[PDB]
Amino acid sequence: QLDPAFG
Amino acid sequence: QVTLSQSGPGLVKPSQSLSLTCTVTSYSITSDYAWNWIRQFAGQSLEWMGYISYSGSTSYNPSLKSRISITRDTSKNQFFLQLNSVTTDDTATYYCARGGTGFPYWGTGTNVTVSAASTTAPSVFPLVPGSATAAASAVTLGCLVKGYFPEPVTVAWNEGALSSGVLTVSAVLQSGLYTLSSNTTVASGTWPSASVTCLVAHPKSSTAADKKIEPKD
Amino acid sequence: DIVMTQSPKSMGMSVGEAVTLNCKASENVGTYVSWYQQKPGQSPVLLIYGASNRYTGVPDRFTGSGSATDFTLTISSVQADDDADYYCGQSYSSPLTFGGGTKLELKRADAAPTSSIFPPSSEQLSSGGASVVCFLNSFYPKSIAVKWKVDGSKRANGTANSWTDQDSASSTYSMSSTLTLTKDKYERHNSYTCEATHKTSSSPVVKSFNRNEC
Repeated sequence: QLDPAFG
Repeated sequence: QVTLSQSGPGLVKPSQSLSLTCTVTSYSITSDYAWNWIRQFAGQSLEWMGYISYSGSTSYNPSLKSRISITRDTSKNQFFLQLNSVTTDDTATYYCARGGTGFPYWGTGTNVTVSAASTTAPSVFPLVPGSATAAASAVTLGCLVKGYFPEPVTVAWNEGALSSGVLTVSAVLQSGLYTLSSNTTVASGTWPSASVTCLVAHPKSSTAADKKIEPKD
Repeated sequence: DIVMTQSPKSMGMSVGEAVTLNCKASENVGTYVSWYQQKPGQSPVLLIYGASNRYTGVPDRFTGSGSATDFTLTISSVQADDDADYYCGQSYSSPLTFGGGTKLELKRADAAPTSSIFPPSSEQLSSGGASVVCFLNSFYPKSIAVKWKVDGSKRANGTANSWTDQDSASSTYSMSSTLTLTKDKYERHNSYTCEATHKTSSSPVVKSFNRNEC
């Protein structure tokens, strides 16, 4: 669960 | 849990390029997450510099797309940041963080001063009362630190033992060198007897001085 | 990239009162706004993420709301404890950006300071230098003027003044006025006075010593 900005 | 340590020269000359190392503890940079480099300028404004993903992918801030390079060392569990042709304006505090749900993990930061100046250690002098001033139950001692040049300096009392009533004072420039002073308040019983000392540390000059405050006579 | 603007550049409240910060995005960032707290000489700490998710071990007095372009951070009740800078960031688009930040300053009841004067250390005088330092401790508000006297005459040259970072317990301030002379200079004058004005004091607060007096 990573924020969009992280690839 | 997750922890990160930045390390690097705390002084570099313009035109030269800087390299910082971020060592990560209790987590694999290959497991998951984005491993970032962020910087807070003098004005405290922050700038995301870029990151490297757990799988080799890198992303950079387009405003430094041609001066920056972030690589990693999987076997040692660290990621680096190399910034070429640094100019005075890159003087800032560089941090490394784990990206995910925002940046929940930050290193403690490492200060970087881009300057062609001459590094100089700090002279230290005692701040001891004028005798007459006998406030009885409460007395205050100081430690004046001046003439130093990068920036940090770590002031402590009794190696951290005595850490209550400690009132330090922000750094300032004079001609071209830094000055500061720390002030501690202690009980009159305690201070002619027991001895208080101010431990002064100046990283880049690699000087860890120790001053002993002794009575007026 | 995307600009995140933080309206009130600065601010000050009292303990118990609410505070509302604002964060705006030039464009849509869905709900990927996070809020950080940064105390004196410390690194950034994640307070809220996902626009309204109180992060791990963060007190309930902290809540967040907002969505796609307009965000806020609310502190139910302020505590002297909350003294710090608060930034906001968006992690929605390619190049992550942060607001300019908002400082929060606690407000308390007036507090007159205690002054300490310090003669130069004989050790310094060795190098042909003499620093007379005046210390005003624990007072509020921050406003405070220090005048230096040398034999009764004003001395506006060679003086550097500096403040601390407001206490995290009692919110008072503390500053020092450093007068720097040369050994010869310092030696041609006998009386050195530290005079200061503050709102808590109707008259001038005065400290002083005599060089002849060991």
